[PDB]
Amino acid sequence: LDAVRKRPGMYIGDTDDGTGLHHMVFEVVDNAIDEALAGHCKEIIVTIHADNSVSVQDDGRGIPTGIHPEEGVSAAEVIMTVLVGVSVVNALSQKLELVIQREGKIHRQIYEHGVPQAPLAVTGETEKTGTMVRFWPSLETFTNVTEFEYEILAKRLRELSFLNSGVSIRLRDKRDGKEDHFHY
Ligand SMILES: Oc1ccc(Oc2ccccc2)cc1
Ligand SMILES: Nc1nc2ccccc2[nH]1
Repeated sequence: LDAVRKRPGMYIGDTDDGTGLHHMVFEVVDNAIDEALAGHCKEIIVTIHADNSVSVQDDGRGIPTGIHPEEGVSAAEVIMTVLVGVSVVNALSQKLELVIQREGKIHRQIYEHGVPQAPLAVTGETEKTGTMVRFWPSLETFTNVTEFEYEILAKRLRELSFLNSGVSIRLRDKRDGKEDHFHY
């Protein structure tokens, strides 16, 4: 991921005017919509947390967790660490936490600046399926505009709900309680 770290704006967009900051969310949402479309209930939830991290979750099948035969690490870690996709978001997040519910197990992993802190690990049992990512944009990269703007996210999620009919998209702001539900 060092090519991304060297020139973040070439991958995510302008890192000073808020463009790249909000594109971080959109790249994660792209992956969440993919996952939601492959499951039964087809809902994603985008949450702006009070510490200006964002989480994105889906109720799909779960990102695959088995060891990648050539890379020698979990498939999830391959997606997160091989190069626009969520690997760029990971590289530019001072922290990124993920949870995958799949085949009866809960799997968790934490990254800092794209670096895995331990291998993907089973932490418990579950009867649910789906994926969640919460990320803290790196304040070493994103300057000036560092806080998420609710309406910038809402405008894009609204567009996506028309294009991805039948996918339910909820947006929640824990800073001021504002919420929306886009479903076409
Ligand atoms: O709801 C989501 C959020 C992020 C997603 O992308 C991922 C990529 C690799 C591992 C985990 C997640 C997939 C689904
Ligand atoms: N603070 C900080 N910034 C980093 C960038 C790349 C890898 C590790 C890092 N720790």
